[PDB]
Amino acid sequence: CGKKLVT
Amino acid sequence: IVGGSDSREGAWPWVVALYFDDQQVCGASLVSRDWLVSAAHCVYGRNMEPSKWKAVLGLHMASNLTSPQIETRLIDQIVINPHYNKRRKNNDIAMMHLEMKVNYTDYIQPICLPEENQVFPPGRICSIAGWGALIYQGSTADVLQEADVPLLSNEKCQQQMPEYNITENMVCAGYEAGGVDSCQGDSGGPLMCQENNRWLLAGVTSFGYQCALPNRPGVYARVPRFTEWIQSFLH
Amino acid sequence: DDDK
Ligand SMILES: [Zn+2]
Ligand SMILES: [Zn+2]
Repeated sequence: CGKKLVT
Repeated sequence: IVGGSDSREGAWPWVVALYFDDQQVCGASLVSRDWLVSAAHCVYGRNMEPSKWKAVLGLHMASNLTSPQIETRLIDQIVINPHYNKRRKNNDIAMMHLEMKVNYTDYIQPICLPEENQVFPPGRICSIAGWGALIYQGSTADVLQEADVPLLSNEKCQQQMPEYNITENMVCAGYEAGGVDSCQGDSGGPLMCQENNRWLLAGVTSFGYQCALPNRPGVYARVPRFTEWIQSFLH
Repeated sequence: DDDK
């Protein structure tokens, strides 16, 4: 939820 | 988005593109495996035949739908906010159900929903994103545009927007000198604020006098004021 | 209109 997951 | 910059893949995994009859016309935000929050004027007068709408997730370049991280879904149902008022541009928000669920990946994630009384004070810097016009009445973008904008107080927004009725269901953002703002083609898209590592859906690009003009802030539907109505659909 |  609401978190970016790409470096 | 005007005055923004090209975002890279995965930057905003909850931002989704909407196509009406295979024509990209608005943005929306993923909030579950089944629902999207967007703007009512996007689907107004063309909500009765929902399968005519396409939701493209994990999208990056509008000119490139070949990327493997993308997923497409037809729209099963469109639920316009019961109090939407085209004349008043008030309550410009709407739910859209995906006929089939999506699978959460690193490029497709739901944005957090704000608390009902989540305060968004002026000076607070937030982000807008979309594929809309790069300048007023100009061409839309290819690479997903992103931009940071400071929030205003409704009092101050009403001030610069006397020709409209800034209701408590709206929230505005923009620079006094202009330059950065949401434009045509961005409606339905989010206005997000990071609250401690987590991004919250603050607003929904709704309307405004032109774009990027000084002392002419972009208006958005204030999500905290609809947070319960939205969460009721969740599933 | 002014709508986005
Ligand atoms: Zn309540
Ligand atoms: Zn469901």
